[PDB]
Amino acid sequence: QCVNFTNRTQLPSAYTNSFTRGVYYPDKVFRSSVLHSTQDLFLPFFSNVTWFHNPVLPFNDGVYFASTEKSNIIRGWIFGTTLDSKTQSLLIVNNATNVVIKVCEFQFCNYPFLGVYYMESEFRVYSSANNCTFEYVSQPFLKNLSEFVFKNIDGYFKIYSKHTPINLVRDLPQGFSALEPLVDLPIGINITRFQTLLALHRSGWTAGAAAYYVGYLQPRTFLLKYNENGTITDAVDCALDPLS
Amino acid sequence: ETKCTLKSFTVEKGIYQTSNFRVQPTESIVRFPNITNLCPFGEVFNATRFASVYAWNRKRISNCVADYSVLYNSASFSTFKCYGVSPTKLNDLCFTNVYADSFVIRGDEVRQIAPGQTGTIADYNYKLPDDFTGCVIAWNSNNLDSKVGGNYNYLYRLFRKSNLKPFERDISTEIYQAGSTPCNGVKGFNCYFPLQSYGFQPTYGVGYQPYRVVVLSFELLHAPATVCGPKKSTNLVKNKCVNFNFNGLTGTGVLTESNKKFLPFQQFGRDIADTTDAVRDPQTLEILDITPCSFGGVSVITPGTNTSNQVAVLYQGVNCTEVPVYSTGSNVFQTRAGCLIGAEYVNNSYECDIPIGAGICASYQS
Ligand SMILES: *[C@@H]1O[C@H](CO)[C@@H](O[C@@H]2O[C@H](CO)[C@@H](O)[C@H](O)[C@H]2NC(C)=O)[C@H](O)[C@H]1NC(C)=O
Ligand SMILES: *[C@@H]1O[C@H](CO)[C@@H](O[C@@H]2O[C@H](CO)[C@@H](O)[C@H](O)[C@H]2NC(C)=O)[C@H](O)[C@H]1NC(C)=O
Ligand SMILES: *[C@@H]1O[C@H](CO)[C@@H](O[C@@H]2O[C@H](CO)[C@@H](O)[C@H](O)[C@H]2NC(C)=O)[C@H](O)[C@H]1NC(C)=O
Ligand SMILES: *[C@@H]1O[C@H](CO)[C@@H](O[C@@H]2O[C@H](CO)[C@@H](O)[C@H](O)[C@H]2NC(C)=O)[C@H](O)[C@H]1NC(C)=O
Ligand SMILES: *[C@@H]1O[C@H](CO)[C@@H](O[C@@H]2O[C@H](CO)[C@@H](O)[C@H](O)[C@H]2NC(C)=O)[C@H](O)[C@H]1NC(C)=O
Ligand SMILES: *[C@@H]1O[C@H](CO)[C@@H](O[C@@H]2O[C@H](CO)[C@@H](O)[C@H](O)[C@H]2NC(C)=O)[C@H](O)[C@H]1NC(C)=O
Ligand SMILES: *[C@@H]1O[C@H](CO)[C@@H](O)[C@H](O)[C@H]1NC(C)=O
Ligand SMILES: *[C@@H]1O[C@H](CO)[C@@H](O)[C@H](O)[C@H]1NC(C)=O
Ligand SMILES: *[C@@H]1O[C@H](CO)[C@@H](O)[C@H](O)[C@H]1NC(C)=O
Ligand SMILES: *[C@@H]1O[C@H](CO)[C@@H](O)[C@H](O)[C@H]1NC(C)=O
Ligand SMILES: *[C@@H]1O[C@H](CO)[C@@H](O)[C@H](O)[C@H]1NC(C)=O
Ligand SMILES: *[C@@H]1O[C@H](CO)[C@@H](O)[C@H](O)[C@H]1NC(C)=O
Repeated sequence: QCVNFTNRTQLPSAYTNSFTRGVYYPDKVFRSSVLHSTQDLFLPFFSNVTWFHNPVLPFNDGVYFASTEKSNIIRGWIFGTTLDSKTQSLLIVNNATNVVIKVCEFQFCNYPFLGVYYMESEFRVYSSANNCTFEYVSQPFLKNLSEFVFKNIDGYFKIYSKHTPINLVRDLPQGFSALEPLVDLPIGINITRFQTLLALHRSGWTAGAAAYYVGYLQPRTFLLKYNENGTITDAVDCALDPLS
Repeated sequence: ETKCTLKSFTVEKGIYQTSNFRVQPTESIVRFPNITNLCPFGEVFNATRFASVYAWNRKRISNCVADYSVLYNSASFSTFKCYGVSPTKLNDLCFTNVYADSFVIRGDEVRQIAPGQTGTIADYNYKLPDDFTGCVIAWNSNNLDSKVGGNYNYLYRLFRKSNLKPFERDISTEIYQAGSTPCNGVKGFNCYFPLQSYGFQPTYGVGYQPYRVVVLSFELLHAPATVCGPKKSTNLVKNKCVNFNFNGLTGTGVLTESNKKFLPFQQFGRDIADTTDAVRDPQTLEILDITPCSFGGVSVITPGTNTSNQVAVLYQGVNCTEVPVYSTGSNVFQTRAGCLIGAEYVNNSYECDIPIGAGICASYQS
């Protein structure tokens, strides 16, 4: 259940420097005050990320998704290949009290929005769901710079996340914050494209502050530093400079 | 030992290394997370009513731990014919999905549910492939299904034009035509009904008595396997060289208490050259510490076989706490070089005769 609209929203897909964001713990090992070199999929330093203010974007290897959000306007994500009834698809939402993850192969429509009523009761993202397998529920994920890394390897979907109190106006901060493993999921899909879910007030849709940043991962070698407590404090990209 | 290693019947004054020494592991321990998320076998084997064979009820089992031992050892099963694998080893290997097919049949027809079998039920209502891997359970259910007036709720496709491929459910209600006389969905010259009911009664003889049947089929598709049997864990000991299997990470050593502090998501630690040094037990979530149990060479101090015949023994770099006939022997002394038995310490000082190490050496006087 969804309808089209005349006010065809479009986003100012500007570009921004990546700086040194998008670092996550690669495994579960503990190391104290040591420098460790690892080869894996990362977000290269000082690259260009695409800034938006809803397209279907390629997944490629993995994605890095950031939002300088206030009041948590964004809701969820949808992953898959064809996003129809024919092929298996993945959905993730977070309404108000818990994250809901489904691997249900339902089909969507042109406009995948949630909508709220002003005691909220509104959900018409998709229409029909015939076959499906997996389900999962957990605690909610979400001024607030939220960073997420989505990866999918070897039939396993991995999600890393981090939250930061941001004070700068619009650009990404020039700081360092490693991303911690949030969750792992044992599902075999061939995700290649995805989208983004939006929440708008309905009573008059008001969805204009859709400001976020998207970037892509590539394989490379990094050098990480672990302090005494075993947390990552600094990293060095390797194929960036002769000095590196 | 010195004579054998040196390959001579006479040995001169000196110190020689003969062999090694190492503490042997005492016993083995295994640790694993708490057993939880048991597969809901209860709602199948204890369902109020079952489905008929021609519409056999299929359920999917995934993302849980399944314990077949409680079913296997259970003596309430009149028939447990389990073909795909050995049931005893069933708790070990595991798959990515399970299918439970439940229904009710007659006593004699039970033998038809097997690979390479034919018959009414084996061909017209539910078919098993010749290569079927799985495990079939059947038990008498006279006290439930049988009714004094005769239960007729269970039906089976008595008549059908064509046979059934493995795992092929068909609920078609076509009026079967025996001959060439057409029927517009009605009975007549050669037109009958494919489905016929059972007449279960309490006084029906055995074999004509209702038996409830569940077939478990194992699916091993390339997706990650989520259904596996429970892992048995044991108690944990400390301060003893043992071999351990912490959540699949195996190795030998002695386990002590550690004051390290992991972040809430690490599991184990290593320092340099990737050697594990600390583990977090899945059940208590407290950081332990691993240390290799002691080892080192042994050496024999002799004054020359021509002079005397008694010797002393040095265990190199071994604390004089776990030495073990030469377990006590003579006065035992502890040095930076190791532990020394068969010799006695003095507070004099002479020129070095047989260098032992760390600034001390021995001579014959005893
Ligand atoms: C967010 O969505 C989930 C998924 O629908 C809701 O979870 C349901 O909550 C109700 C009542 O709390 C339960 O009866 C259902 O069993 C839950 N699951 C489903 C699939 O419906 C959750 O309530 C929603 N959050 C809010 C604030 O309404
Ligand atoms: C659910 O999945 C089943 C099995 O995959 C579908 O049933 C048949 O599936 C095969 C394999 O793709 C198709 O060739 C058949 O056409 C399917 N049968 C029908 C009647 O469509 C089934 O279609 C799927 N959807 C539902 C609602 O059951
Ligand atoms: C490392 O972990 C410790 C333990 O929580 C953090 O707390 C410090 O602990 C030391 C004692 O070991 C105190 O002297 C500090 O005053 C504590 N600091 C705070 C802010 O509580 C410590 O902050 C962590 N980080 C570092 C770099 O040590
Ligand atoms: C099906 O139900 C029977 C009887 O209710 C179970 O057998 C016993 O059930 C009682 C509870 O009524 C337990 O206290 C016993 O431990 C059970 N005996 C065992 C486990 O050997 C039977 O376990 C049930 N089957 C399933 C799969 O849940
Ligand atoms: C796993 O099982 C153990 C054993 O019951 C749990 O440890 C108990 O935890 C409670 C607190 O919830 C304590 O009151 C008990 O004294 C503990 N018992 C023992 C033997 O340690 C443990 O909480 C369970 N969960 C996990 C994640 O280990
Ligand atoms: C050999 O082992 C013994 C026993 O572990 C050591 O004696 C311990 O010494 C420490 C510190 O000197 C004390 O805290 C312990 O209480 C002692 N234990 C006992 C049982 O007395 C001894 O130090 C070890 N030898 C060497 C050279 O390290
Ligand atoms: C039309 O859409 C744009 C972009 O989404 C938004 O900024 C604007 O407020 C919308 N206007 C109305 C009347 O909805
Ligand atoms: C990112 O792309 C934009 C336009 O595609 C370009 O202007 C910018 O220099 C790029 N950033 C780099 C290469 O770091
Ligand atoms: C937003 O940032 C604050 C820190 O200023 C933090 O306490 C809070 O948990 C963050 N919110 C979310 C949803 O992460
Ligand atoms: C999906 O991925 C599997 C894994 O290799 C592959 O066998 C299958 O052909 C893929 N299906 C596509 C790309 O449609
Ligand atoms: C052993 O020592 C004695 C005393 O000096 C000497 O007479 C004898 O020849 C020695 N024998 C050998 C085999 O060295
Ligand atoms: C040697 O001196 C130590 C003190 O340095 C003393 O304890 C010991 O009794 C003395 N005698 C021997 C045989 O070690």
